[PDB]
Amino acid sequence: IQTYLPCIMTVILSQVSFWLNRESVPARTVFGVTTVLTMTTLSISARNSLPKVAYATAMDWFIAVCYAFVFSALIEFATVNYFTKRGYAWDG
Amino acid sequence: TILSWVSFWINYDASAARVALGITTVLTMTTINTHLRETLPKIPYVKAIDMYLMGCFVFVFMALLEYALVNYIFFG
Amino acid sequence: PSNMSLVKETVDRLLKGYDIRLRPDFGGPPVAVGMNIDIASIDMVSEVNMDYTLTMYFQQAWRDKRLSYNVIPLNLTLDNRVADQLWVPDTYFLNDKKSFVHGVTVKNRMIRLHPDGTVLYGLRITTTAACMMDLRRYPLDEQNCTLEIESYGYTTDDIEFYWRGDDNAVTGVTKIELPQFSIVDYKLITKKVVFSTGSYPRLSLSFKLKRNIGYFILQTYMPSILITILSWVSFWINYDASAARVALGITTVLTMTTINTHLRETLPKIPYVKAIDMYLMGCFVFVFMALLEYALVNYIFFGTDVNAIDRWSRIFFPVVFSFFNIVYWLYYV
Ligand SMILES: *[C@@H]1O[C@H](CO)[C@@H](O[C@@H]2O[C@H](CO)[C@@H](O[C@@H]3O[C@H](CO[C@H]4O[C@H](CO)[C@@H](O)[C@H](O)[C@@H]4O)[C@@H](O)[C@H](O[C@H]4O[C@H](CO)[C@@H](O)[C@H](O)[C@@H]4O)[C@@H]3O)[C@H](O)[C@H]2NC(C)=O)[C@H](O)[C@H]1NC(C)=O
Ligand SMILES: *[C@@H]1O[C@H](CO)[C@@H](O[C@@H]2O[C@H](CO)[C@@H](O[C@@H]3O[C@H](CO[C@H]4O[C@H](CO)[C@@H](O)[C@H](O)[C@@H]4O)[C@@H](O)[C@H](O[C@H]4O[C@H](CO)[C@@H](O)[C@H](O)[C@@H]4O)[C@@H]3O)[C@H](O)[C@H]2NC(C)=O)[C@H](O)[C@H]1NC(C)=O
Ligand SMILES: *[C@@H]1O[C@H](CO)[C@@H](O[C@@H]2O[C@H](CO)[C@@H](O[C@@H]3O[C@H](CO[C@H]4O[C@H](CO)[C@@H](O)[C@H](O)[C@@H]4O)[C@@H](O)[C@H](O[C@H]4O[C@H](CO)[C@@H](O)[C@H](O)[C@@H]4O)[C@@H]3O)[C@H](O)[C@H]2NC(C)=O)[C@H](O)[C@H]1NC(C)=O
Ligand SMILES: CCCCCCCC/C=C/CCCCCCCC(=O)O[C@@H](COC(=O)CCCCCCCCCCCCCCC)COP(=O)([O-])OCC[N+](C)(C)C
Ligand SMILES: CC(=O)[C@H]1CC[C@H]2[C@@H]3CC[C@H]4C[C@H](O)CC[C@]4(C)[C@H]3CC[C@]12C
Ligand SMILES: CC(=O)[C@H]1CC[C@H]2[C@@H]3CC[C@H]4C[C@H](O)CC[C@]4(C)[C@H]3CC[C@]12C
Ligand SMILES: CCCCCCCCCCCC
Ligand SMILES: CCCCCCCCCCCC
Ligand SMILES: CCCCCCCCCCCC
Ligand SMILES: CCCCCCCCCCCC
Ligand SMILES: CCCCCCCCCCCC
Ligand SMILES: CCCCCCCCCCCC
Ligand SMILES: CCCCCCCCCCCC
Ligand SMILES: CCCCCCCCCCCC
Ligand SMILES: CCCCCCCCCCCC
Ligand SMILES: CCCCCCCC
Ligand SMILES: CCCCCCCC
Ligand SMILES: CCCCCCCC
Repeated sequence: IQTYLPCIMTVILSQVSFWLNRESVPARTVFGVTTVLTMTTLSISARNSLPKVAYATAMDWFIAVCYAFVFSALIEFATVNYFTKRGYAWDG
Repeated sequence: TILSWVSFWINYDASAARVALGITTVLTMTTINTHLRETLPKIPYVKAIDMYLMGCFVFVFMALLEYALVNYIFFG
Repeated sequence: PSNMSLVKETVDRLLKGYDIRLRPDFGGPPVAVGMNIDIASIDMVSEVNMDYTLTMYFQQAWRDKRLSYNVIPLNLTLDNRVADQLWVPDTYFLNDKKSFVHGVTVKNRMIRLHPDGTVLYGLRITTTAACMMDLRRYPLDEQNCTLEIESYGYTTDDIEFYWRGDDNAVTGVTKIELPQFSIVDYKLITKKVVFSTGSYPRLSLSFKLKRNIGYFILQTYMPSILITILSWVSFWINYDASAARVALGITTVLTMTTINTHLRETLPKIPYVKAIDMYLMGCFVFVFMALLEYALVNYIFFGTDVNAIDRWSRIFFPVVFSFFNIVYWLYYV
């Protein structure tokens, strides 16, 4: 409930961006950047409990995979925005 | 949690606004939970403060997913 | 019980009329005090206090004609309290900040009288020795931390130090397992340090610790590299998206400077610029230049070619960042 739940919740947060319309560039951009920054600060905070061991722990691997998921969610939004041929969204 | 609900009075076509508000609210809920738990020892169970923070997190996350649901019903 | 009485008589003779205030061979040649260390562990190598906690079995061996016996063949291992009734060298660690002999169960001392007069006197000492570290290449730095054993009151005309067993005097250094350090080398030096009161013998036990870089990749380098790669995403967003690109830029810049400040607050307030500081500032240059690249794009447009600038940045930023990494890691590794 201190590391694993926050990491899973930020990954599920990044996976909310997929259900928002592609035209909402600011909203999905802030989604991705906020999730990435939250993942970064979570990774930094998690290491503070245990010593400065050189090797990577299982928490480190779980955090790395969650980081890859949120980073890839933002990369996916960037890819979607690359092919976004129009600015105006659906109306009426 | 109270200011999370003001997202509901915002116009549906304000993704940049409601999404940012819900994101800030949920991330602040996470920050408050972590700050409170850091002061306490590494205790391996949920406390009453923990369960109240988790309930309020569920509420704010539900508000964020409420905007998500509205956006997917209108556009998608 | 007869041998018990014999040993009691021998030790009573040894302690009878024994002047603890006078060293062996007082008014004579200096007493040769050999030393040998058994490094139990090295812990708390902290640059904030510029010190390291060293736990060790510190043994000193010295001849003493007053403590010579020949009736008993075996070596007498006496209770540690007898150390209070015997002359022992007044050695100290010049860079020690806080030291103690371990307390439980009893005073962690050993006294062993040999028939020839040799005294094996051992202590289990936990000393927080001062090590002034040069963090200019931190975390890719080698630290030369020393322990300076010296006789406080007796000059070289009254005492001599030597590593008993030469390079084999200090043992157990290889078995030490520091969390973020690797002890690549250790050396033993014998010196004669001159103060205004005279010349004193000196033993310098120096460990050349090498800092492990793996942890700093996990916590320091990789997050900043990822944030720079994230800041590169703004180049892939069209210039009209002012809110998205500006938010990406400012979030990345602020998180970079926050990371730098948070890391540097833990470390001491050293004036010079470290290697981690060098990398963080270099990547702050990249992310701030990404934000200023969007600024230039916006000014050039509002105030084809702008797509040219955006596209050229889209490929040159990762290339220049990779060459910065090449130069930095080649210089420091
Ligand atoms: C009371 O205490 C004394 C002093 O420790 C003991 O007498 C010594 O016992 C040691 C046993 O470890 C002896 O050491 C061995 O000596 C061999 C011969 O060395 C001669 O030359 C050296 C040169 O410096 C002298 O110091 C030494 O006194 C001798 O004259 C060496 O060949 C041995 O080398 C290796 O031995 C084994 C493997 O065989 C290894 O484990 C060792 O670490 C070492 O590498 C060894 O050094 C020593 O000779 C004895 N006499 C002394 C020191 O004067 C008594 O036994 C003890 N009495 C008790 C316990 O009842
Ligand atoms: C810095 O480090 C030095 C190390 O040298 C410390 O100095 C020693 O401190 C210890 C503990 O205070 C001293 O031990 C004391 O020894 C006295 C003399 O002992 C002999 O004589 C008595 C009879 O008079 C015999 O019984 C004994 O076997 C010896 O033959 C004792 O009289 C003291 O007794 C006190 O402590 C005991 C503890 O059980 C109590 O029961 C008593 O009531 C009494 O209070 C004590 O045992 C030792 O002499 C000091 N010098 C040396 C050279 O070791 C410093 O204390 C330490 N700190 C500072 C600030 O200097
Ligand atoms: C951690 O950092 C400390 C720094 O304080 C290092 O300690 C110093 O180490 C150096 C090198 O080991 C010491 O300097 C000299 O070492 C010589 C070793 O012998 C070599 O050199 C001689 C002469 O050139 C050759 O003949 C020989 O074959 C070897 O190649 C000593 O011989 C030196 O002593 C001589 O010079 C001095 C000064 O001129 C005279 O006073 C002496 O009488 C003698 O003639 C000299 O010791 C130095 O002494 C160490 N202490 C210091 C600087 O305080 C540690 O080595 C380092 N440890 C690690 C693990 O990094
Ligand atoms: C020297 C070696 C140095 C070594 C470093 C190597 C550096 C080199 C890397 C340079 C960056 C690569 C991009 C270069 C091309 C960009 C320009 C472009 O837009 O091209 C094309 C799209 O671009 C693509 O094809 C996308 C391919 C790259 C996406 C990689 C994402 C993976 C993220 C992984 C990150 C995870 C992080 C993992 C953690 C570590 C099309 O462009 P255009 O719009 O159609 O315009 C052209 C048409 N015109 C000509 C008519 C105008
Ligand atoms: C159709 C609809 O109402 C949409 C609106 C918001 C959407 C959710 C967002 C978070 C997602 C995380 C993971 O992607 C798993 C599915 C996940 C729970 C989604 C389920 C479908 C939802 C509810
Ligand atoms: C023309 C142009 O490309 C524009 C795009 C971004 C602009 C910079 C932003 C930051 C400014 C801080 C201070 O006001 C000093 C001038 C300053 C450095 C500006 C110089 C002109 C720039 C480069
Ligand atoms: C905090 C350190 C995280 C290291 C994990 C790297 C993740 C790479 C992202 C890959 C995206 C395809
Ligand atoms: C290099 C930093 C990540 C860039 C991710 C954007 C990729 C866009 C792909 C669509 C163009 C073909
Ligand atoms: C193990 C205890 C559960 C902790 C979370 C409780 C959440 C319940 C409240 C939800 C209200 C909608
Ligand atoms: C005295 C050292 C000052 C170093 C200033 C930071 C250098 C960053 C270089 C970035 C290159 C793109
Ligand atoms: C130590 C004296 C000041 C050195 C300042 C160097 C600044 C270089 C920065 C380059 C970034 C583009
Ligand atoms: C401060 C302005 C930064 C602009 C960076 C542009 C990088 C690519 C230049 C290509 C010119 C055609
Ligand atoms: C980094 C310096 C850029 C200088 C660009 C000059 C632009 C002059 C105004 C006319 C076109 C916007
Ligand atoms: C694509 C290349 C980016 C920079 C690679 C880092 C090089 C590390 C060298 C380590 C010294 C042996
Ligand atoms: C010995 C440690 C080597 C670490 C090298 C990291 C290189 C990262 C390059 C990223 C380029 C985009
Ligand atoms: C032990 C229960 C953990 C719940 C994880 C949250 C799943 C969304
Ligand atoms: C263990 C109870 C969890 C309740 C979750 C509520 C819906 C997210
Ligand atoms: C609550 C998620 C499932 C229902 C969504 C609305 C109908 C597709």
